[PDB]
Amino acid sequence: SAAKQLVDSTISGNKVVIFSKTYCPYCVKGKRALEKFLPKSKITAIELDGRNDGAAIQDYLLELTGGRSVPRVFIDGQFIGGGDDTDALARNGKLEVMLRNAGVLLEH
Repeated sequence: SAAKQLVDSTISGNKVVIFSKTYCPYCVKGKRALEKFLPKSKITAIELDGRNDGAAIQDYLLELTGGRSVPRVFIDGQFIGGGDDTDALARNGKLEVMLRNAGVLLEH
């Protein structure tokens, strides 16, 4: 499907991806957590607002990750969680480990 191809190619083509929408406290937390460590140029955020294929994309996210809700966060093409997991990983140090292993965060 168009949605499957869009999602698959976005996560394969970009090292850090977050699917998001405006009305989403966990999306805000997720983007903030990533931006704590990464320049915006290294974060690929796909917002569903204003799209006409939002439901199709979320349906495919259900197939791929086990849930429809945003946010859905991927590192190196792999699902790492939905809100508010990204914030937890940020706060317990594990997100930085993941980002370093993926080569988008240097040791400081």
